[PDB]
Amino acid sequence: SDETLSSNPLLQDFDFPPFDSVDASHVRPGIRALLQHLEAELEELEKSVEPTWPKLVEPLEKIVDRLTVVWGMINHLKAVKDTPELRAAIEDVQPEKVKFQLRLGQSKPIYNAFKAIRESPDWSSLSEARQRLVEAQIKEAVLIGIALDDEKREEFNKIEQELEKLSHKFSENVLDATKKFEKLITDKKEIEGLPPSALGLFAQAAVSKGHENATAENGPWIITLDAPSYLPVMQHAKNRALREEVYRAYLSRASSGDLDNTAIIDQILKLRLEKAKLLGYNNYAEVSMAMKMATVEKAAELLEKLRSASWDAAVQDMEDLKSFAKNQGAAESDSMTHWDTTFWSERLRESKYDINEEELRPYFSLPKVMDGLFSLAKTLFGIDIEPADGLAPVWNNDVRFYRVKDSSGNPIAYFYFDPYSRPSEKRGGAWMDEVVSRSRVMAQKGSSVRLPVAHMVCNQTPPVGDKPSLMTFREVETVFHEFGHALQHMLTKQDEGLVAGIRNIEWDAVELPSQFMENWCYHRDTLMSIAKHYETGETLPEEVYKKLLAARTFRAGSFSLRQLKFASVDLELHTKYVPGGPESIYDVDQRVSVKTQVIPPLPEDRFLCSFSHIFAGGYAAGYYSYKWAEVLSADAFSAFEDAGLDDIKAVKETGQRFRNTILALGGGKAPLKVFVEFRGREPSPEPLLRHNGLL
Ligand SMILES: [Cl-]
Ligand code: NA
Ligand SMILES: [Zn+2]
Repeated sequence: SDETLSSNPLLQDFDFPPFDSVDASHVRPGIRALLQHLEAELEELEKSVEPTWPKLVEPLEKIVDRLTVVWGMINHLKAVKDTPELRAAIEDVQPEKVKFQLRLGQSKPIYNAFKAIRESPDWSSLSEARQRLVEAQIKEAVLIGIALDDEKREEFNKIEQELEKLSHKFSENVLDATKKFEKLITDKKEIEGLPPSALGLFAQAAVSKGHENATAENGPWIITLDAPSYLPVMQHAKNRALREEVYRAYLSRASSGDLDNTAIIDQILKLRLEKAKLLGYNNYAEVSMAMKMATVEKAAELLEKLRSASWDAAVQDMEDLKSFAKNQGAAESDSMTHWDTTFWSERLRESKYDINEEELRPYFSLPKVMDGLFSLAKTLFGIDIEPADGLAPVWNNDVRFYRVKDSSGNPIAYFYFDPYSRPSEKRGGAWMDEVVSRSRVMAQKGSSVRLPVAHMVCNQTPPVGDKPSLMTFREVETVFHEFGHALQHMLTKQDEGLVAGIRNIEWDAVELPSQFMENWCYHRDTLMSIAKHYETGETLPEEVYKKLLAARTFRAGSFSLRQLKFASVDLELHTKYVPGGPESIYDVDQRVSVKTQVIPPLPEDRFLCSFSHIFAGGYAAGYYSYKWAEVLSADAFSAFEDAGLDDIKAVKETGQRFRNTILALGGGKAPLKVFVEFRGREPSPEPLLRHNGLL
């Protein structure tokens, strides 16, 4: 009670979202008031509409922007600060929000004005960015069913409504399943082989479930399914029965009982196919491809090319594991299973390259990783990044906030970073999200542009007691990856808000700058700038750097095949699979797996039930987007190799070109063209193969 509706934080004008003052109780009133105001604005827009920027595109952006920013902030809070009250609130307003998105998207007065712009006799004189914007709006309106008669339209809107609901449900079941599993270890024997770091984590966990005397050394241990817990078990637990139990629990998350995602998946695929037919396509993959660089055929070709290049290496990887385990006298070497792979891969990796993950950890502290990352961004792209904590409200005390400046000391962008695993309330994985776009229209009166703001979110090993977060090499690459996305959002030079940043970039190109950044983790100057012992300040020894380098291509065939399995199963489920029939999604999984993994999945494998990328994310008939863009990213990196990675002048010159093409142009130019503008030619898959030793 107590406060006026008009004082609701979601309804105020703000520079940075009020992330510290918004909670579940604000959502129904704020969102319902907002939608009433936006309906009225849309009516005014339709009434005055003309095929010009001031009468069409500017008032449209003002409507889309407000919805995107406010809904975006609520969805962000659901992903990092989930509560039952926030879920119920979002579920109660989500249909009204979707209804409004459909109303807006299906506006005939807006659509007809965009067609009149496209049909103008001097179209060729309109700027490329504005051409891209108009073409995108026309194509998007058709994809949201504007061409359908009123009865088919009704059916389309009902499908859209149900898909939004199922996707939210899918992600809640995954969070809930990951949260639910807790394994209390009391007998020190069962945990044999877990390193100190993991021990320190499962004991810190132990405390907050009761058992308050618990220590790393001795006191009891709770094992969970979030990655920083699950992975060390699979890499290190000498107890094979514990590996098998943790594996089977991980593999069956959200696949039975109240959290089952199976029927949700079945319903999602059914509806996706109905939608495709309403729009005149054969299957949903064709719908997905309408907005992508690829076609189903071209995507399939690339996957099959990479698969062919990876297969013999993957077979040899399996034989190498068997040989190694057998030479250790391990009884399971005669019948290696999925719960042995990670474990023996890590033993092999240790023996073959003489590197121990646990001993590397002191050299990879988050504060030093961030310092080195920012120093690299300065070198490549000319920007200065500094902490600005206090400037923007945040949702948790671990959240960092930074200001990005150009060479003259002028702010050009900001970002938040929420770095640590928090499985009680925070979605798994790692991602980047937009907060606000760079926009001329949304600028304050008297200033030329609203500066862009991004989110970076990771789920890395938390700090243990008082020390900083100590990371694995994989966690470092993940930070670089998400930073790559943030840079494309933040460094954009488009002021046309609807094509700025990452907007309107064909989805199979959005993984270009993120994967590109990961290459620099192996660049000597970059790695050495980061790798300072957290207590001691001593730089990582040269010979250790050399072993890290040698280990880069370890099991590249198997890692490649794993990604190709994910991409192929996605494509297959959205092309040939017909839901409702005798064949289950798990049968599809088995069939596709015959050519994309060296041994079959267990019959009890339910990895699909956690595959949020394609059931609660932007990658439906799109998971291949990672590999498609990795070809581009690898080849982009080879431009630096060509120029000379040992020549700081050449590195800065090439970096500036990258900054002024891939990072600057947003979706205001076709991605193949932006790439050619940077590279000097069309892309080749040779760099990607060479980098991973798969030529
Ligand atoms: Cl309509
Ligand atoms: Na396409
Ligand atoms: Zn990414």
